[PDB]
Amino acid sequence: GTLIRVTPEQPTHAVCVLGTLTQLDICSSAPETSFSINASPGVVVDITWPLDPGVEVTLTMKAASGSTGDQKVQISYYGPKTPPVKALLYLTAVEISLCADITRTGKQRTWTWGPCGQGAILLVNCDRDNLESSAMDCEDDEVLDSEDLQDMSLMTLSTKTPKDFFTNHTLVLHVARSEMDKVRVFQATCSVVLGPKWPSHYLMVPGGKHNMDFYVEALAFPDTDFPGLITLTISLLDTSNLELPEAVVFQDSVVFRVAPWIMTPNTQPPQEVYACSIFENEDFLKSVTTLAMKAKCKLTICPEEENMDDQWMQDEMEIGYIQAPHKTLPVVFDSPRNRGLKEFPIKRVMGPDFGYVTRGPQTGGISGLDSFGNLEVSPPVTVRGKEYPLGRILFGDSCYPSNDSRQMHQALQDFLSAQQVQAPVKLYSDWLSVGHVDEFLSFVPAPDRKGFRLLLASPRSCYKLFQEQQNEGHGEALLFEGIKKKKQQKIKNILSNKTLREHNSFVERCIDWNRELLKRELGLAESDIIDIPQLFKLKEFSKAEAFFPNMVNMLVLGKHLGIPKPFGPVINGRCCLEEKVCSLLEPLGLQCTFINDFFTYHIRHGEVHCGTNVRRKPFSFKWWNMVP
Amino acid sequence: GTLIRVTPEQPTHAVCVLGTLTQLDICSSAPETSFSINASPGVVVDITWPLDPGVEVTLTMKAASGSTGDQKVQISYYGPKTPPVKALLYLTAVEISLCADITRTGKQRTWTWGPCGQGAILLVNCDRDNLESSAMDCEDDEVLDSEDLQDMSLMTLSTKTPKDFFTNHTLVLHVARSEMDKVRVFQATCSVVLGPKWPSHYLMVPGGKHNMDFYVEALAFPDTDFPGLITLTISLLDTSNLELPEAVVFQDSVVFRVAPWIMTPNTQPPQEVYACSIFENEDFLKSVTTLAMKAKCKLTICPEEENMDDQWMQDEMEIGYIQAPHKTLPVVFDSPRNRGLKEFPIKRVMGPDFGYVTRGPQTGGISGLDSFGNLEVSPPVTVRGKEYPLGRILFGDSCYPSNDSRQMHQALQDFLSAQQVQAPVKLYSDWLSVGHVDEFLSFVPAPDRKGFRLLLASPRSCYKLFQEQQNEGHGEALLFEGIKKKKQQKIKNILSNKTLREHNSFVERCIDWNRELLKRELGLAESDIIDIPQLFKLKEFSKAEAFFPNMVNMLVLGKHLGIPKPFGPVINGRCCLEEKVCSLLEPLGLQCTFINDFFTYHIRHGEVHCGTNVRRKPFSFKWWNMVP
Ligand SMILES: *CC(=N)NCCC[C@H](NC(=O)c1ccccc1C(=O)O)C(N)=O
Ligand SMILES: *CC(=N)NCCC[C@H](NC(=O)c1ccccc1C(=O)O)C(N)=O
Ligand SMILES: [Ca+2]
Ligand SMILES: [Ca+2]
Ligand SMILES: [Ca+2]
Ligand SMILES: [Ca+2]
Ligand SMILES: [Ca+2]
Ligand SMILES: [Ca+2]
Ligand SMILES: [Ca+2]
Ligand SMILES: [Ca+2]
Ligand SMILES: [Ca+2]
Ligand SMILES: [Ca+2]
Repeated sequence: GTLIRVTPEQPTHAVCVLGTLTQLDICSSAPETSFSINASPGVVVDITWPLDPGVEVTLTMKAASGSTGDQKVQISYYGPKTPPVKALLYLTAVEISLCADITRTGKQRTWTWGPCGQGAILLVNCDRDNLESSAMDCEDDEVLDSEDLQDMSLMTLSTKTPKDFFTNHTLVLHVARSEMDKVRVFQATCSVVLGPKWPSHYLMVPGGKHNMDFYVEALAFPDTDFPGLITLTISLLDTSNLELPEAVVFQDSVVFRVAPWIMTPNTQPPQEVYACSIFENEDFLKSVTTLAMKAKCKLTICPEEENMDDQWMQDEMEIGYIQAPHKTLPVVFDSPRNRGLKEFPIKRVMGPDFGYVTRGPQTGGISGLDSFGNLEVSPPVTVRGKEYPLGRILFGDSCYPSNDSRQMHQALQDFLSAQQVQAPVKLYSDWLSVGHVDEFLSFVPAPDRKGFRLLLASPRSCYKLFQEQQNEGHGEALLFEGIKKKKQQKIKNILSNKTLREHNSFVERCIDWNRELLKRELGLAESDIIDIPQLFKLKEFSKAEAFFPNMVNMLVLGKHLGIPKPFGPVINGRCCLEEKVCSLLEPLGLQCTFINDFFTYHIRHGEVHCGTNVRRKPFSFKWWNMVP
Repeated sequence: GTLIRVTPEQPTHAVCVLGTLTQLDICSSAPETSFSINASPGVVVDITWPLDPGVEVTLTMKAASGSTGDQKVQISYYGPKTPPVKALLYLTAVEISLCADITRTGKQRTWTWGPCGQGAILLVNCDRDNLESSAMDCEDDEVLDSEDLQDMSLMTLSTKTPKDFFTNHTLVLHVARSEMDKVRVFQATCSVVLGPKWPSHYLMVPGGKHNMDFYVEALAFPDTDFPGLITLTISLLDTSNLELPEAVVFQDSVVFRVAPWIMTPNTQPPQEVYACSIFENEDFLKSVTTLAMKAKCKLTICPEEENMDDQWMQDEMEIGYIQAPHKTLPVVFDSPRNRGLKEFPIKRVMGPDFGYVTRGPQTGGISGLDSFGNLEVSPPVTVRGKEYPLGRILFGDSCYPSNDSRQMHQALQDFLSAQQVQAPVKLYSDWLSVGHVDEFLSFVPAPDRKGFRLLLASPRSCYKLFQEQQNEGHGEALLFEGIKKKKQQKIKNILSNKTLREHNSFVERCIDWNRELLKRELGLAESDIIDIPQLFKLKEFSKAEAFFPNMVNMLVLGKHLGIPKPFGPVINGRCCLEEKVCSLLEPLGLQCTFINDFFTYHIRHGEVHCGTNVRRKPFSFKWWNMVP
């Protein structure tokens, strides 16, 4: 909006940017009734008229000016006995449009969510396209590679003005000091114009028709102190007066939203599997390699030289992605646990079209619940009307905070919440010794229902299984048959052990709490849930450990499952625990491969899921079309 | 929600909290068809029934139990040729309700805005009821005075259980580690139970009927890293097993929202006026004292001994308020400018039922735009449908950030935005030497329209005024008549000064920018706006100063106005600038008192508004009934 004050004493000169509201104040400086307006064909004047303040006179140009003051407006002040007196207004029309991908196709003043919403997307340039280097591309203020531009968002300044227009006018591009530390802008028309150091920059633009392309990168993900919006503004400045300060004639903006980090649940097709080569574990890696081949996945193994004897590939990282209309890339969330695998995410997971992010204190102040076996996501779900088309992040906690209770670090929690798009749900995992949600739950694909099943570890199911076997006459059947370096236990002695039953009743109560929590927060019914037979035992600090290899802690590669080999009671030639799991999962079209991880992973308090990790296909559903 | 697993082998014992959903799993542990349910009169069982997993059996008690397991449920498993087998369930019903003022009358699981919304209000205990002390009441972990409890929110735990119920159960009250630094909870049943040090506390509660009152205080206002919500939770713990860990049976919560700091516009009735006694300024203080008496306001004067020669009472502080259903108190926002008045807000503005808050760096890194003459609020307005019933905060900025541009510190900006309820609007004030929005705008009450008028300083109006006087033959009339220690200037020489006209055209352009900005963001029309004749001059760095005493910079005490005496051209016995202002404002029923502030305030680049401050009545509209 602009109000031009015309005067019969002196002629007025003004600039009009196309698509803006221009109005005239005719009365204030009028002499002493009545007035009439006559304008050149290029000016459309909407409103033989009385001199009354309330009469709105609005002007709109249709095209940009060829020369300065080429459009005219003439206001004639007259009266009953007064010859007309003329006030002149010389107009110069110009086009000044700051353009971006606001429709989100790859080509209001606010950013709005949803399929009918508007607002451009910005990716955090957190990968490393630069060949042979250490830092992320966004850590410096240069565009080192042409491929790097593919990660950036295009913004174009289009101008149509007279040839001499920028003799007396100047354009300045700017971003608030609040947001300058989170964005960098390069001029292509690459050299930096806006960034952490510079909040504003004078643009060198020639008169006539011109197009100036910019490439923009984000430097920070959404977080506690960053909602995730970045506004870039162009200002047209009148610099006609050599002694007076510059005056702003017109401002226009584009609002960018920084793309969130997004996780992928087990129901998303796998693309790449990760694992470690360690102590005598060659046969474990054979089984995983075969499983990866069956699921047609790329396979990456971290060797002992880089491992520092850290076998827990699940725990150091989580592989997610970031997504814009023009570019989608995987992004590794590096856990602050910083064990032997500390460098793996940095050295050769991060790279060309593979982003990096980390959170929390790096030198200490961490717990086991910061290991990313404690970080998972559900498949897409709808909870009492509200859609979660990218699912819901799940992470483990205590039921309330005490001196002995553990939590995932608040910096990690806050980051996950600030991504917004997978609204995190706190589960109860602190009753476990290790304390990870993957120790009692998993998700698998399914051909019916909601496209999945929630698997939960279940003492109830195992007691039921073992009692059925004893009822059928297999009381002597031995748990841990096949393991020569351990004392076997008969089904009858397992069932008669009152303390083991007490322990498992408490664990059942802990899992049941999570069951109902998941049913409420994911909108699940019992028909979505399958119980996996699993016994537990309480050890140090009354914390739960797996009695036999924790079968729910499995590697899910599409319909191919890598399940820990339980070494259960062999009845009719086969482990009754394997047969039970097969009977539950084979009807869903899942293929169960039981992997021997006993002396390699199990005895060190983890299983197949703990020893591996997976990169999965990003969702086809675009995050910005959600309404969180 | 809770799912109790019944069994014919062993009887089940369980607790049921009234108002919770309890269901039975009858099939999982059923022997081998059909089943029937019979329960005691206290148990209402909703659902001669087949053993099919999908059959929902839900139980609800009507009243709390007198003794442990006093309610019974009997599930009879039978078949075509099978005598019935019984599974027993012993139920204990208890009431556990955590109550607060969720309806906001002073007496879902989320906090919702609006008159049909729910959620309790928490005040930040930032005043000082403790007689003879320095710190705010919330800085320690004790309730020192009985009056202090009036600022706190009441929360009551009501329980109805068997007499021996807490032999095997325990209640724990807790708040997340995330929020514990922002709240403190005292047990009245005063001693602290939750706070910055303690996130949880075991409650000592006797069996039977009991009521436990708590008093809660907030320790922080809403801010960048604090949305303003605090959740307090009660957990019922099963401690029946001396070797097993405690197990959670039931959790319930109350969500508090911390009350925002709220400003009061000039259209709110004044209650107390502030000023300084300094160099020869006794006559200035007489005029203000008389004005305060006319508006029936309390008067507070900071003496020279405390001033340290700092006369700018407007700049060091802003007097707002905080509001809850049970308590409303004024709260002083202390500016970080920390000039001679540094201590005034701390020493005897803060006190009994007078809160304190401050923001920004205290030892340096500040600008003139952090002075609270640059912090104002509009009256209530509705902008294209959206109501702002508490108005909109206004503060001055530049049009874009450059090396020479100034801004209010981001910490102050962020705080104001985080209060949410008066959605701040950035204006353009940096063109002024001092740089304050009060230098070019004010608001006054009005009996018609929206209940107010926006006053804007206007060179246009003054040139028009002076030209009319010259046309009527008063060209010799002297600006600064009555001032013996300054050179007078004739109306004809003022009008013929081309450089003065150039300067004022630029200033007019700066004010016009704000005019349209205010029209858009406050929904104003021209009929809401009155121009006040005012000339300006550019000095150091081409920054604007008032040519004669800045009349818009006035003290607004209801219908009584304290306007700077312009000492304009005397025509027909009276200053033509005074007569013009009177002609504009007297029709609104405003009383104009022109105060001589020339050699006291004006020559030091400020006026009557700058030298004073006002505490005003809080809005009757309750902030929580807004939908921001
Ligand atoms: C399911 C899952 N993510 N598990 C990870 C938990 C296992 C590791 N284990 C160890 O650190 C450990 C335990 C005993 C002996 C050796 C080792 C080891 O050095 O790997 C954990 N607790 O984090
Ligand atoms: C309208 C308003 N809030 N004005 C405050 C601006 C005036 C003060 N003035 C001074 O600091 C000053 C200027 C010249 C000579 C002495 C003094 C003084 O020490 O008070 C400001 N610029 O903050
Ligand atoms: Ca770069
Ligand atoms: Ca890149
Ligand atoms: Ca790490
Ligand atoms: Ca790339
Ligand atoms: Ca994980
Ligand atoms: Ca206290
Ligand atoms: Ca108090
Ligand atoms: Ca201060
Ligand atoms: Ca009080
Ligand atoms: Ca103020």
